[PDB]
Amino acid sequence: AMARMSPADKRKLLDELRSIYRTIVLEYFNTDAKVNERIDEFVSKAFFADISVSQVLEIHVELMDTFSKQLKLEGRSEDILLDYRLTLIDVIAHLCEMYRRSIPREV
Amino acid sequence: AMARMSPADKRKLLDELRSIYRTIVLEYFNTDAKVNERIDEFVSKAFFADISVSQVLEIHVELMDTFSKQLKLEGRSEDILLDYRLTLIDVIAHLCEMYRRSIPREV
Repeated sequence: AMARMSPADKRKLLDELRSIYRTIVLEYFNTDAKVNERIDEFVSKAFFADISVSQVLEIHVELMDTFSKQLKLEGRSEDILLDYRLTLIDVIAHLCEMYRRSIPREV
Repeated sequence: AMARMSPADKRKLLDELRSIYRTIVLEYFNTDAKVNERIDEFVSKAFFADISVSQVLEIHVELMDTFSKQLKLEGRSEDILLDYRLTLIDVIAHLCEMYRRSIPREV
């Protein structure tokens, strides 16, 4: 019997996005890390899992929230976390770039 | 003779985006203003003029820059201008939402 999928999988999918996304922000200012491949998966899952842009915004909020607790520990400054706005926007802008490229003129 | 178009038109097109976008931010926190129709034109021009997301980011930077000079005059606080990050992201997220909806499964 069992047989139970539910949207939870989509949520689990989001969990990975936070981990994957988290790596982006971590490797976004990297030097040789393969962010593009990393960003690709994010771009693919968001695209693959029919994900709304708002969902990513939340993952950011959640991340910025989680990191908020982090920076305080790092004794550092939120200035760094605060500059991630560029990254978060870049991430959604990246997948979005893929949507435009996936349009075979519908006229 | 004359005959001279050049990409300048695309630039002029961007000029309107700043004015249009500017109205969004202005009417974004409105009460009954027809932002949706306004956002639509923005979403259409960006889509119509094959515009990259980065271009809008610049329009924001430019706007945030211009407004920076403004808030100082308003004696108010950049906190308001600072919260526009949500709006700027919403704008690009809006047009992008239109790209996803314009995909007739290419498989």
